[PDB]
Amino acid sequence: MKLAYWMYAGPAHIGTLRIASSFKNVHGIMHAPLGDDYFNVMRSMLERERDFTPVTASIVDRHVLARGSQEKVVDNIIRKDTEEHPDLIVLTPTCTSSILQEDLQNFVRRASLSTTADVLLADVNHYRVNELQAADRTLEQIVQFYIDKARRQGTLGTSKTPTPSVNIIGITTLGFHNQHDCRELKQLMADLGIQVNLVIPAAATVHDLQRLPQAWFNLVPYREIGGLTAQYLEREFGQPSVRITPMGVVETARCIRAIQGVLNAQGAGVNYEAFIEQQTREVSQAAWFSRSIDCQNLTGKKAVVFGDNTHAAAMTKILSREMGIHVVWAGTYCKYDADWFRAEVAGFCDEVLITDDHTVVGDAIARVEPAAIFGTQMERHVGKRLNIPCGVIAAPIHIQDFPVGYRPFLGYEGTNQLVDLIYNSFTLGMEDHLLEIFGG
Amino acid sequence: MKLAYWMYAGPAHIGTLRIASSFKNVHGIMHAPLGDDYFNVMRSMLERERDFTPVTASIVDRHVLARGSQEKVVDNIIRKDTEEHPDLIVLTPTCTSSILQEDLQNFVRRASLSTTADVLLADVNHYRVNELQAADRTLEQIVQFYIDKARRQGTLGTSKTPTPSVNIIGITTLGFHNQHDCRELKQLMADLGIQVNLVIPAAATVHDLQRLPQAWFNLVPYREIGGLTAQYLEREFGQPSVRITPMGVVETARCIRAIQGVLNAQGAGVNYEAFIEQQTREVSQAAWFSRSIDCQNLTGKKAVVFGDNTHAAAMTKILSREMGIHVVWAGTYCKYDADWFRAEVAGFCDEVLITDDHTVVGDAIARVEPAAIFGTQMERHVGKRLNIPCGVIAAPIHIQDFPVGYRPFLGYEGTNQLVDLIYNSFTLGMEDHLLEIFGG
Amino acid sequence: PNALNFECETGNYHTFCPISCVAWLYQKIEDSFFLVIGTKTCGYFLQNAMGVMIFAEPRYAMAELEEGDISAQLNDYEELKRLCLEIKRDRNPSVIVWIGTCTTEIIKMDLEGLAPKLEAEIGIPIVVARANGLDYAFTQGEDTVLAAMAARCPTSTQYHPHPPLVLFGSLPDPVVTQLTLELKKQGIKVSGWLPAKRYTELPVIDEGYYVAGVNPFLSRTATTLIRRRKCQLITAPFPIGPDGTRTWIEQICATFGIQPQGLAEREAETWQKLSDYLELVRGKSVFFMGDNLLEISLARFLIRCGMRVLEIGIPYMDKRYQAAELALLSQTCAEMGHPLPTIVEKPDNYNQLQRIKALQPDLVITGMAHANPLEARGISTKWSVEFTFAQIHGFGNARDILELVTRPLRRNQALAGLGWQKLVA
Amino acid sequence: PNALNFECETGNYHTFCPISCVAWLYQKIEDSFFLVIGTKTCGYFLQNAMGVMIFAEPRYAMAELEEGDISAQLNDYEELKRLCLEIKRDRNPSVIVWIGTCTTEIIKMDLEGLAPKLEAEIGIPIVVARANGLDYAFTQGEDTVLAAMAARCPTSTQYHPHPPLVLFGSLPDPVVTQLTLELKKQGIKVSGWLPAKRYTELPVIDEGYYVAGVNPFLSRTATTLIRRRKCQLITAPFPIGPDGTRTWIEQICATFGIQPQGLAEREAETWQKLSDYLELVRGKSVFFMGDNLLEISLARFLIRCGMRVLEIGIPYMDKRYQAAELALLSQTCAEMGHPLPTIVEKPDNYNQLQRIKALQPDLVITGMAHANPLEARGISTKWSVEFTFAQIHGFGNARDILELVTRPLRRNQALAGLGWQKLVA
Ligand code: SF4
Ligand code: SF4
Repeated sequence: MKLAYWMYAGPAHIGTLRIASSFKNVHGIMHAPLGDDYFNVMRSMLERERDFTPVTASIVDRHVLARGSQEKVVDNIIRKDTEEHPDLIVLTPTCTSSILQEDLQNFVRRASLSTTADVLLADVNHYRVNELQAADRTLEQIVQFYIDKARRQGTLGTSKTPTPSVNIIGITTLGFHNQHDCRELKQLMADLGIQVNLVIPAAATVHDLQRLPQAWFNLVPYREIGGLTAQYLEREFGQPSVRITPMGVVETARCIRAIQGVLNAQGAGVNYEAFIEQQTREVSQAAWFSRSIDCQNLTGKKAVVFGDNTHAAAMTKILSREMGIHVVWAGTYCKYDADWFRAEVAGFCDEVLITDDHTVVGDAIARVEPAAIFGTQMERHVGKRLNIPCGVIAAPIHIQDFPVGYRPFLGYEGTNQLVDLIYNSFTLGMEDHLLEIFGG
Repeated sequence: MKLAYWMYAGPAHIGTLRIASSFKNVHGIMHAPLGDDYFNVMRSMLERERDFTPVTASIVDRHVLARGSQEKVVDNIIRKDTEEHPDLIVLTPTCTSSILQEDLQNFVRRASLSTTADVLLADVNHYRVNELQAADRTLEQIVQFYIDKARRQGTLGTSKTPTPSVNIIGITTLGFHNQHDCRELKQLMADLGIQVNLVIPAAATVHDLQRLPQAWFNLVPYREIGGLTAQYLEREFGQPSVRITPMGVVETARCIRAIQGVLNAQGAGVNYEAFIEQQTREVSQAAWFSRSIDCQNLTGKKAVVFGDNTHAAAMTKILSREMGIHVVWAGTYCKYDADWFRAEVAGFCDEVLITDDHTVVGDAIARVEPAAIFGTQMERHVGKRLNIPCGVIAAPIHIQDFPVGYRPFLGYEGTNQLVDLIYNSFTLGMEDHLLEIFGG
Repeated sequence: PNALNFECETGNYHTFCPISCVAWLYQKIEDSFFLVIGTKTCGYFLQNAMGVMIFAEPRYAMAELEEGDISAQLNDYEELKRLCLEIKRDRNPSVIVWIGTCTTEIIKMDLEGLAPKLEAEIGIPIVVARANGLDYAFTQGEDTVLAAMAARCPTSTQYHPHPPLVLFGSLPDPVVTQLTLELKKQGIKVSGWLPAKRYTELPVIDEGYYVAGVNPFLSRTATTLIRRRKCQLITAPFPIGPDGTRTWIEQICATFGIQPQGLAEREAETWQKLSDYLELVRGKSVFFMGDNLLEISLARFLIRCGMRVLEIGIPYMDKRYQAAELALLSQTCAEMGHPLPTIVEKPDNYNQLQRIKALQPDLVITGMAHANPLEARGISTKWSVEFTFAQIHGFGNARDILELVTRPLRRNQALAGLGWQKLVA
Repeated sequence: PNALNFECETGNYHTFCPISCVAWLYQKIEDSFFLVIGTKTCGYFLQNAMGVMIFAEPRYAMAELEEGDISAQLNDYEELKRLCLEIKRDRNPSVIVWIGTCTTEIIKMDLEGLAPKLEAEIGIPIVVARANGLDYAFTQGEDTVLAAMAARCPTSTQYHPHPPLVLFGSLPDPVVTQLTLELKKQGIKVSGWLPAKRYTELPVIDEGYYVAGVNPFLSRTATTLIRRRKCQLITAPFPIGPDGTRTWIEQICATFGIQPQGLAEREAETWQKLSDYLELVRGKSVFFMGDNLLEISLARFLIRCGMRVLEIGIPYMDKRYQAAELALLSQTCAEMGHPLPTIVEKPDNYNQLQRIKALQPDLVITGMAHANPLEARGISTKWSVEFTFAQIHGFGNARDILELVTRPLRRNQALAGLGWQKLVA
């Protein structure tokens, strides 16, 4: 039993819902008491969604404890089948589903006999995985399943496209600046001369999945979602993957070099090197920022960074390697993937913080007194209490963290956004200190 | 004699320099004492310029009062001619140049005999015009001059392009979000199927100017700079103009309808109406924002707006007509163009404020106690003193108001940016009031 | 001469888990501490539902259960001790309230049993409220907390004679002051209120006292006062709206044998000051998807305001407790020549969206799950939760109710003559 | 045995108008008010140059002249009266300082004449400082204000015997305390400082006192103290750097016939604490484009630090006033076996950019006009103005100077192994 009121990563079921909500005509149904449907409130508010969130609750009320929770589940699956006609329905275990231990696998077996829709049970367990791991697994599960259908039906499109092409894997609903990252990524592919074969979860149809092996390779932009799927396609198809998050100038260049190797390895005959020079000098302003007097004034200034694996590791390397900032500590709440984090940031901060207790993060901000904080909404609120600016880089995010203005974090324009975000947090706190120093 | 320490619009010479600095190979030289060259500091800091600012000072020291200020001016013109080889050099009167009353027109006449560069004297007078009017006039002056050269040399390209095309006139250095507005405008033209003939001041060469009459028409995005030039081309060439600032959803649609009329009037055979529907529903999120519960929570909330003519008038109509906000007063510091302002905002605010005294603006903010302020850096600082959020919409701007992230105010993406800017200012002040109400 | 019609659907609808009551109750009971024994599912809900208040160092925390707690590998009593002690150290509360949760039910954790023991060992009162999604909706949470509080109320040990009246229902202090001082004009004393500002201020409640409900969802609390405390319940319509407020007072005075002096005028004056909202509200239709139990009494108010109510959705309906409020609704339907609406208990949101689609109401009252999807479809919506935290009780707050109900109507006016109302994906 | 070389160019260079001295002087003289009589050109400069301080309700304003003022259609004395009165109403200052401007010169406005008259009528001291771009550069502004102040200083009416010493030059209070308490260790009393915290605290200065400069640009103020006040000027190097600070003290003590007790050690200790900045600074080249008159003494410091100075650009050089500082430079060049650098007065920035291009120095010290264009060309730069407002005087501040000079050197280290240093358009 632990006492807490803040959590950085939600219950497992949130990840499965985010996966289900990112495809079209996929309906999640949650085996859960009345009230666990707040996911729909969140989706509709934060993403300002014009469409109903395709997530329903097979309710668990007391009449469930009595062999309940296993007859409405079949009824609710079929009713959802007929009313909404989805391609796929995904039965969704919660914390409650977890301690009643009913043969959910069975209802799915049964229900799929009476429904036009395919049916799955999210292979996910409240007490073993969080939102992110759940989402990673669910996405693999659905890809594998439909890869399997293609095979057994003879429709598995197995020949690589004539010209190099890619699958972009891991773009998700309620994912931090995902919609913009996605647009930034398709644009980069287009500039590189690479057809985009398929983008998955987000806006994909389940019927597209069989076209996946037709890509020459797979790009996975975020550490936490899509790894599983990229790996399965490697072992089944020999489909290589590039998992370097193009976030920042130096990392964007890596990603693109890796793509270069992987394609030339299959005969592409391509050099991107002139493209990288031309984008780095002309399209990104970040290289130029690093040389400018603005950035020079930041050298040696102290920052702390906290977030998920992808954004905190990328932010940490942008601060140190690209702007001469002194990152006193960088941390992540992805404990289950802590070793990856420590390795990514080695040599880019003085100390590494691995925790998911906000009060440990808070105390570690007060003790260090940085000039700026890059973290979640909770680190933003610590900044306000302590009079220190904060740039928000990772989820638990609020509505202001879902802009309709174009704000990717990835790619070359993403580098432009990170400069502003960083220079603005430092300069707001300096300008404040000066005001007080002068008058008020 | 007036007592003041803040001004919204700078001395006349600033406008001429901004014009000279926006073309390539145009060198401004200012007849001025040591120290009036702060324009270069400003250019280099705010725009983080990689190139030296092509503006030099023909110095006025005491040895000037003694028939000085009229021999170095010739020497300095020719020396600049030979060292930098500009296409055009522009002699630049200041407040000092104004009260020594020397035959500057003569030196220009003389100097242009010894220089490969063309030479002009900015037809601008410290005591009669401000930065903006000066820039408007200077831009007309240079267009006319080079139109004239083309004519007398027989090179005036006078036949309209085969397919409709446009001149975009008024994009300027140190212009509020101009570089991004420019990119947003070329993209819109491209989507409309309109070739872009020429973009002037910004990045244009003086030798291009003669191609101007080849455009079917001219688009002037900002009220304050380019009107003069658009009008001259109308009377000399019969070249129509569209002067509707596409800033906001309703105004963007107007601009595009006007373009529609002007082109069909010369035989284009084009209907944009499906383009406007498709952009308004799919690319802009602003229409959807207006219907959403987020915007519903703003109905009737009080705002004040203050800035230049273009942005304050466009902001005022976005707040009232597109979001149901209660704009208690809207104002501008462009006194010399006040009537245009009053007409643009009639029926969109309760009261109109015309002033260029920041303390009148400040007192008018305290008395009204709006929930948010849209104004200049000085209105932002009043907001801080009064604990009221402020979105910055117009010059006197700081470095944080020159982002490298893509932030147009115009066009369809510009509508996306204005939503965030507005929703964020309102929500920051609500969230603050709630914090205090709950604890701290 | 033909009465209200009551229906009952599948119970498949959106509403806030009753544990949300911690958010306003910790705010209300100043020295309390709310410990919710639950999972990350519960924590995620509260962290998100209480928005900005989660950054105000709330007097609330989850006791988050591990796999070891579910299998009893960890001793529940010992677990609760270690952390209820942490609470006493860092906050020095005057009561700790345990919120029983779905998980605690399913694994049968004897909170009601462990509490009196742990209380003794530790020095602090522990109040158990089994407020879970298995059993209850949204504002019903407060009812389960206040019922439990009623057991803790101390005993015995210019106005008119009348016996002690004690009112129950958590309200913002400004609205207590206003209501208390509303009865003071009729010569009625408010001996106390069930929840007071501090747990240490709970009112005396002796056998023979009168009690009255101020909110429609306080059934259990009322049942408790009658049966366990031995009180007389004045059943009355709830003082929401100026019609509500006057009826509420008239009925209190009537129980005590008092002629309500000078309030026909006090009502008209309130109605008159609402001319401008009534012009907007007149003739338009409303659809209450149910979610917070205020719905019978808001519908009743809005019918007197001149609206057509097409459906009254409700989580749960206590015909005994609401009785007078239900009598005022039907009578209101007769006086305004409005056909008796149907009350849908335990509604089916899915079905309800089909009915809304068929009816095209002018106003759907509803949750944030359906609002943006509706707006995008051209149906105007008002988010229902705001009704639970805005001040809506008494004469001075009838304006507030209407500001709420007309808000989407006003945004419609301000944005008229711009063809994009129905713009879906 | 062959000395420093002095050159003089066109005077075509960037620097801050001397009216900028209002920004730090109003900050320094707490009860003063600086009225700058000028145009929008001047206003625009100050509004922009003083950055954030323009939002701190500064005790500064432009008296902005209209076309009616230029033609004498408006009476200048009457104009100054109406608004100097506004100032007295809203700020109740103890001195108003008029900053004469280019415009006031060219139209010949007798400020020096109008001031004593207006003063009498209004009750407040008016100090005229003709600090314009026609005549002076940047920090020379303070020299013209302090010369004018010197005339206002009152007259007469454990330490060693020595006659009254009064130091001149505006510095931040912390640096006064530090310097005053540096002489206190040598048994030297600081009878006062020319500018004190309040105009009302200006020191006594009687015929026979000693004075010493703390900043290199205080010529006029020094000339004034000698000639108009009848003081003895201790010419000495300026206490910038620990070499500067010790020489400054040694020379004061020497004037008074005192053996400086215990400071060879105080110097070494300061140098030792700079090991890490000296490792970076050693062997690298510097180029001072001139702009603030600190340059002779910074160059001299940086040569002792082990750097090669390739050019010392300077707005204006007073060989009489700097004398000792110039003697310390040449001697420093000899002790470090550094060839005597050339001092370029009134430099030509254009030409200077050609020389920089030819020399590729490791560090260009320079204005914000040239910094970003240089960086983009791969030349490292340090913006010169920061030297005027950072604390750089005395032993405790030699670190600060180096933090400044090494800053671009440190950013170079942190960003090494990323091929984009030379990236122009
Ligand atoms: S319904 Fe039960 S499980 Fe869900 S949040 Fe509420 S208490 Fe927790
Ligand atoms: S140089 Fe003269 S004109 Fe220019 S700002 Fe300075 S005082 Fe004014």
